[PDB]
Amino acid sequence: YHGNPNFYAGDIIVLGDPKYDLGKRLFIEDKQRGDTWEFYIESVEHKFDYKQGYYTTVGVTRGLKDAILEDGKGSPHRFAGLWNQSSDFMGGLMGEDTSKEL
Amino acid sequence: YHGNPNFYAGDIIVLGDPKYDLGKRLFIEDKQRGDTWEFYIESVEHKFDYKQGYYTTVGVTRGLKDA
Amino acid sequence: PQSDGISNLHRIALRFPKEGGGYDMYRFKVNPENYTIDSPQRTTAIKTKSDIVIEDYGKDIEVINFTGTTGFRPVREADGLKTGKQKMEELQSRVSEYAMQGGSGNVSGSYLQFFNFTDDSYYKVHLAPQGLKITRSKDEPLLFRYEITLVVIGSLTEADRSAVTTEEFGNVKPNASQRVDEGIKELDKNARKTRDRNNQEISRRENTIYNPRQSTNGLKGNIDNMALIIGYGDGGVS
Amino acid sequence: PQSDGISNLHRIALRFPKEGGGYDMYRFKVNPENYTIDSPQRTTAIKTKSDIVIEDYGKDIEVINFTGTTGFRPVREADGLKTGKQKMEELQSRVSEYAMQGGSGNVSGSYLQFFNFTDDSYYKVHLAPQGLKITRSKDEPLLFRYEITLVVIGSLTEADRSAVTTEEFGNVKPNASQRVDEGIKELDKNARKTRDRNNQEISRRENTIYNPRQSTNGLKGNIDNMALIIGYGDGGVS
Amino acid sequence: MRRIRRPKVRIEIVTYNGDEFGAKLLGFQTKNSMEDDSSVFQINMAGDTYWDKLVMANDIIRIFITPNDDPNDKEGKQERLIQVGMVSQVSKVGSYGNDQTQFRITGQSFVKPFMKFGLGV
Amino acid sequence: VMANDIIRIFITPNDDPNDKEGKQERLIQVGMVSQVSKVGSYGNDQTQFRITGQSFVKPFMKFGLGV
Amino acid sequence: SWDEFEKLTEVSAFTNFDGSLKQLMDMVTARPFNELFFKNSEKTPGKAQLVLRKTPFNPTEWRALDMIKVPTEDFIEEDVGKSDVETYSIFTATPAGMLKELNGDVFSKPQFHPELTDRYGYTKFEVENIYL
Amino acid sequence: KTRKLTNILSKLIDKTMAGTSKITDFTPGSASRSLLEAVSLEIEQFYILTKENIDWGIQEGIIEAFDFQKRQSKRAYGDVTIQFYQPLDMRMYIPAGTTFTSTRQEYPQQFETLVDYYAEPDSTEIVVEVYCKETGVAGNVPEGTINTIASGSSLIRSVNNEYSFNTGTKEESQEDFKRRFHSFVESRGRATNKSVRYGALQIPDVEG
Amino acid sequence: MKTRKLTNILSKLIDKTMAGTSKITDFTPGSASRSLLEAVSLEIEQFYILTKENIDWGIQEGIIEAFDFQ
Amino acid sequence: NFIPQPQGLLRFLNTSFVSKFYTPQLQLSELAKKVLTNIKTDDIPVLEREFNDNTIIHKANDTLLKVQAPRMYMILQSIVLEAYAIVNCFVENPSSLKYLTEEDVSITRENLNYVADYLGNYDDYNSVVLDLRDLDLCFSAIELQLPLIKKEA
Amino acid sequence: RFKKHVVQHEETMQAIAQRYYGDVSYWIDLVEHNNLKYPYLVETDEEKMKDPERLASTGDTLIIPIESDLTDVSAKEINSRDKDVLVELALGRDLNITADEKYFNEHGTSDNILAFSTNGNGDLDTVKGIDNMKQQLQARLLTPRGSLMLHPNYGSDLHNLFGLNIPEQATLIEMEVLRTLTSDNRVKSANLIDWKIQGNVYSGQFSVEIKS
Amino acid sequence: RFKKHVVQHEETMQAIAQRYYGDVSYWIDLVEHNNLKYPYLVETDEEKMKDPERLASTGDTLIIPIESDLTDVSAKEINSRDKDVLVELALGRDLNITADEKYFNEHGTSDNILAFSTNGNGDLDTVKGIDNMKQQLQARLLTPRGSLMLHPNYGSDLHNLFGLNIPEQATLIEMEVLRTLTSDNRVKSANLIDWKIQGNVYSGQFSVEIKS
Repeated sequence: YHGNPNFYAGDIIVLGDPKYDLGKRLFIEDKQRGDTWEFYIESVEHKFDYKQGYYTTVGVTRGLKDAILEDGKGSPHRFAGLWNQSSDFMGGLMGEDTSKEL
Repeated sequence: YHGNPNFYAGDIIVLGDPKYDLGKRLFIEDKQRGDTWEFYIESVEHKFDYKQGYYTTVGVTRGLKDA
Repeated sequence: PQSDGISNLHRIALRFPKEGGGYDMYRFKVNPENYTIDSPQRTTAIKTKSDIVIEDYGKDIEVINFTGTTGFRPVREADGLKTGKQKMEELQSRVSEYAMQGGSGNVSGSYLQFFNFTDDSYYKVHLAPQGLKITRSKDEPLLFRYEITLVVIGSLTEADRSAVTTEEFGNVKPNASQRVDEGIKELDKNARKTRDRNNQEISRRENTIYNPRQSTNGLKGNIDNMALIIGYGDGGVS
Repeated sequence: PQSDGISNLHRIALRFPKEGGGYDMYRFKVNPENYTIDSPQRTTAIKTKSDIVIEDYGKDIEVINFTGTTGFRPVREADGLKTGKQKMEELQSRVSEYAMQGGSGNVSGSYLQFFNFTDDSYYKVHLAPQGLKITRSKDEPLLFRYEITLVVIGSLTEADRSAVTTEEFGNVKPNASQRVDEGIKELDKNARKTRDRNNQEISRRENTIYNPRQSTNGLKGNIDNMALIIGYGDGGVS
Repeated sequence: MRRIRRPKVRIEIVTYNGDEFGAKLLGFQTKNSMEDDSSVFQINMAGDTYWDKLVMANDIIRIFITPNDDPNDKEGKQERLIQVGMVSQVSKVGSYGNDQTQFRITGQSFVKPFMKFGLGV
Repeated sequence: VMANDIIRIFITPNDDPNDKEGKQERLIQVGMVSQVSKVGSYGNDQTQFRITGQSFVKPFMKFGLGV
Repeated sequence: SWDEFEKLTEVSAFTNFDGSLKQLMDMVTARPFNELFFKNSEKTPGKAQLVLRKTPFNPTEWRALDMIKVPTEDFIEEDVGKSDVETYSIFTATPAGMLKELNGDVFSKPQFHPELTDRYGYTKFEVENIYL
Repeated sequence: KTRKLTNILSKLIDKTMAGTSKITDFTPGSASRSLLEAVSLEIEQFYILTKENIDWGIQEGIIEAFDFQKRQSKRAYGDVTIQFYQPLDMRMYIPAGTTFTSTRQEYPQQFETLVDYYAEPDSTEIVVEVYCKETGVAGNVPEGTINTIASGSSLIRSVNNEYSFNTGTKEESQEDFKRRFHSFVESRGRATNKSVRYGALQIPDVEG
Repeated sequence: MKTRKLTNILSKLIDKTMAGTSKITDFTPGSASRSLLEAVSLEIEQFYILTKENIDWGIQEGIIEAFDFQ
Repeated sequence: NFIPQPQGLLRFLNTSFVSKFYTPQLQLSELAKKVLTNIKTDDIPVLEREFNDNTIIHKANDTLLKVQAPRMYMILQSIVLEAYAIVNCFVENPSSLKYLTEEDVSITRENLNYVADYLGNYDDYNSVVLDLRDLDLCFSAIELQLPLIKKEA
Repeated sequence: RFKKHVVQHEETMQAIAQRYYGDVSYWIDLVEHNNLKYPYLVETDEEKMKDPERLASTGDTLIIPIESDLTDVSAKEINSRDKDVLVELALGRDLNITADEKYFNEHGTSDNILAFSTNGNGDLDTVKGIDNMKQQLQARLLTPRGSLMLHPNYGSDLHNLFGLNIPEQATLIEMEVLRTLTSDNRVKSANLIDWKIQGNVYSGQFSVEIKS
Repeated sequence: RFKKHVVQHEETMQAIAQRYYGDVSYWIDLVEHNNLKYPYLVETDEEKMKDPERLASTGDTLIIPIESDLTDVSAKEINSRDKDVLVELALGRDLNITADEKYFNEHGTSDNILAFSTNGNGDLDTVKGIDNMKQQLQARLLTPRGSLMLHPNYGSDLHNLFGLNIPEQATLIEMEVLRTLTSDNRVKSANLIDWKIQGNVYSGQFSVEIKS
């Protein structure tokens, strides 16, 4: 949950098909500029009616670019340098240490 | 706060200009019947778009006449 | 020039962009029967309770539309002998090629160039949503008819807006920022931590186009370059 | 005027703003084929159970629309010899100059003057949302047709809104408030604090065109300077 | 006489050039209200350029509006700033059935830093 | 129209001389007004006045038994 | 703000558990006695300003606010009127919740009007001030 | 310290209204209003003149009493002699702005005349002053460098400056002047360790 | 440059004005010409006073700047 | 309100061949003189860590110019003091920037070129010259920009 | 503002109030504006002889302030005593600079023409009333637009409009004159009444609807 | 940028400020921009002899900065340093390569054409002002679009347009020339003045709105 910023989320209206299901991983390739995208499905809303076509919403969250298709590798940039690098939380970072400068 | 009744409040869509700002006192003169009004600004919402004009909402509260 | 009696009539000709570079000079052998040009304006009117307000935002996108028919009898061409049907088929093929290739939002190359020699004027145009409508009714069985609608992007006299060469005086790519970044990258983690500490301390004590000559915007670049060649603290500042 | 009884009628003319000061005009050589003037009203009628309610909110925009053409043959001009095509091209250039750089850049003139010598009427106009429209039909090998729609800003006789002078009897600038503000700027912190305290004290126990001649509007303004300079308290009151 | 108005909007940005950003303006909204404890504005942008790769979050955008004509010497010629704030969201928008797309950016008037800065335990 | 006034509404269902059962002048609702405000969109060239109230719930609702 | 009427304070930083500075800002403001909002700096164009001033409902402070004119010529639409949504008869400004009448000094001293209470009886409006 | 246009005009109008009851109109274009505006503008000009004079006094006047003079940038100037082929027969016109150029390849300098001059019919040799088109030492030039005149008159034989131009003083900020004045002031101290140390440095051999 | 009271300046200006004509010698308080001359003389006196004050301030500023004794 | 200095820089700062193009004059600026007196008299705060292994750390002290050419070493100290002096005012306490003038930086660059050319003869100690050349163009920007800054401020 | 009125024969103050203000009850305050005793209107002339200042009769001029200024105490006090001076104060007072009315007409669009004059004794001449308005309008018409040193956009382009005396130029001159006259907010509007061009001299006249 | 101005007969500085800015009060900034003493304008030219740098007379050039840079102290200092030579900063200075125009015109589009030159002695020749802009435009026109090793799309495709002398080829050449000239931001726009096709070589001329 540290990488909530810089991720991509929203809703997508793809063509109505039954292949999409909740909890499935979504891969998108952009032909506009030869880009690749990755997404995680969290919600889907289907709409069927003879009046106008047949649509299917695909809600997505935690998206990222520069995806890779081989063996579901996904985007290598997902596991950024800050993914594992961290340290234990303690005081002395702001205000605490000003009075201890003996 | 005892004079909440008999005061005037609501929203006004004035012509889009930047002179209006939050917390500023608003003076209005009515040419329909030669009346005068006073208001206190509490909210403003601007809307600019080339499709249709350029408007600017002016929310008001605690209004009174004969200014 | 029109058929004013002094000079012979000059027919309208198009200039499409070729896929492999360059342009193809398509020329009509018969001028359009009907020619219409629209110049809509973005003016808007709103009625206030006591007065009328007139507001304008500028010139809107123009529209060019015309209709005509191709010739029946054969006519020689600069590199062959093409009849009217061949000319119409070539026009349809060129329009289809230009429309299909624009699947990437917009073609990076030049737009359609329109040359109106009947009256002196030039424009850069694009295919309108109406598109190339072709029909052939019972009347005039052997004559084709074409309807084309276009939208004007701008005058062909002026170049592209983004391709204009700015002044770019001095140096837009200063070396000071580059070498400062290189030095900061070369510094140790503890050095960067101490630099952050010094920056925070300086922030606490706040209270309580680039050119080396005749410019002050690049003052910080020179100072930021320093404090590393000279050890002004265990790390740079600002 | 017209052709009956009175001398030969004068053609319709348009006046445009010249960038480098002055003005430039444009007179039509051929009178318009069609001329329509719309003068609607902004009034709505709604009927109650047993009565009719009528409400009005002033005059509506007077829309002017007319259509005309340009003669093919030449005619004498103030400078040079311009035919119909050149006249139409100049009209297009002037309209583009007024429109293209209206919302962008800057145009010296704030409005266009529309003269109807034939109808003996004058108005100030601006380009309508429909805008200019130029077309050449099948039955016009050499002629050019122009269609323009306009919206009337107001009567040309009346002066500009920005060039209006009010009565302005007596002094317009309250110099007393100006010198009060100037004097207060030199006061110390304690003086301003005492002034605020005194104002609060007076405020909490209340309820229980500058011209001294023939008016009383500028009463408290003079008192503020006198109180400050003489001193009613450390800082003053009101 | 009826007043004539020629609006001319200018945008300045501080971390791409601000003038280029302001050229592609189409419209914007600015919701400021004392009743609620937050002020928020929205800006609509054209799809000419890919703003998703350029406009990093938390940038500051300034908006200036020209009320009326410049040479007319009206009192409106003041280039008064209408609103300034910190962007906090950028997203693609488009209904390809209508054959149109837009980019939307929204933010708040310096309420983001205090709101996000939580004094933890 | 000062606030808190009482307004009674009567509706005639059908024709009077026809001697229908609807000829009863039955009251539809009665209540106490609590708000009056100008309304109008001058772009459409139309204005209206709106008045609203509640059916005798205002006195009990406003009367708060304080401490 | 009301320096004269407000005594010395000891407002804590952690008054709100893991709360934002805005939440702690609200306690310092002590609304509605003081108004807080973000607006453009007219005196210094090109930058914003944070405003924290006493409420303008006072007579002299009401006069202090700059006046702005607008005629009916600029009005597109209007929706304004009276409303009895807010109606109170008794008003008071109690001290902080720590002090209590049973185990301390006087707790409150409200105010009312004899004619007002007839239409709306014993309608109270309580506000807690941290400064007192 | 200094007033403004409105601050003077409003007080003038107030005094005019107070003194007499015969005037009540102050619309634009009024003769009285025009006179008051002109008087206020001229008084503002005098105020700005006083402010500039006081600024100059602060910058230079207080220290200039000690015989120290500040260097002021000025155009290079000097006397230039012109020789004619034959004695003149009619009075010749030499309007101001007559450009002068140097034919020497190493000297792109140029000069011009500020004021008009005239040569009488009886005269045969005239001396006219010229001023460089650029400030600073760029206008300096050795003797006999111009050798030409841009007017192209057939009567003029040759032109040359008799003396080199050396009045094109550089621009020096007051920081150096203040520093040198302070150093001069400090050197006059007596019976001090630093002053005694400084006094020993006059001898060339006394270094350490 | 010396201080001069309003009355002396007004008298000098009136004496200068009277030269060449005799259709002006009426200077009651109700006369508007007297009011205009009074206003002009008042402005001149205020200009002299402010000039003297600014000269003193400039002398002080020069003393500050020369020896840097802020 | 001064950032503590490194121990190495504090120690460094507190105390025939000739080039044909540029020569020195051993002249000290007024601003540089004031900073030297302050460090000499006042006990400025200092750091305890030496993580930053750049500038004089193991380059100005490691080189044999200290013992071989002490006169050249004096030039390097003067440049460091002038370099430190200009960095001091802009970062904090800009009141001292008044004393600086154009000629102060002009002489410093001439000194830098003279010592830089001499160091070019030695093949081992080109690392010091690497930083000096970058610093050489830094002073020139200040030389061509300092007069505008004072008037602007 | 205030509308002039003349007392009609066998007329009462109540009818006068009712005709203009609609409601007769306003007459109680209207009498204070005129500063009249209880005999407000009297036909007998010798009756007014006792105190003409504080009485009115047939043929005298009354003052009818607008409804907004009717209730103002300051308006009552000013109109009680000024009487005929209200028009002069309403239209203002200014110095008279028409020293040579015969001369300034001969030099149109020429500088150094107007000058001060002297009337009475020892005091500069002054103008008031409709004469002041006409003088100001004439000065504005003669004054070119962009010549004044302050508050620019004052005057007209009459000097630049000289041309070939053709009808379009005449209409342009008419419109310029109308805009110049209508610039002042005191004047309601203007319109041409007659046009006459013969030879090389332009002639015409205009009518202006001055308030009150 | 700025606007050139010439002093009229006994012209007033305040009038100039009012004309070029509308508000008269901005004259205080203009004189500081021009770096002039209190005698801003003097009719007599002999008075300028005392302090020619700090005194302006009739016919003397003046600099009118834009409204935005009115109060910028840096702009004031730079304009004072570069009085009457402020155009050089915008257009700039560059090395001169048009050694001889009589020779390289005939060769046209080809290699081994231009070369540096020296003017005077010692100092390398540098072209400044309008000549620099003309040289840059000529070099841009002559160079091919895709010839240089960096920042492509610089030049023109004129060399590919040689061929038939039909009118459409001439219009294409005109459009290409206008496109090439408009590629530089320093040129506002361009338009044709006259065209001529006689023999077998195209001829024409163009005009460009050079800033300042």
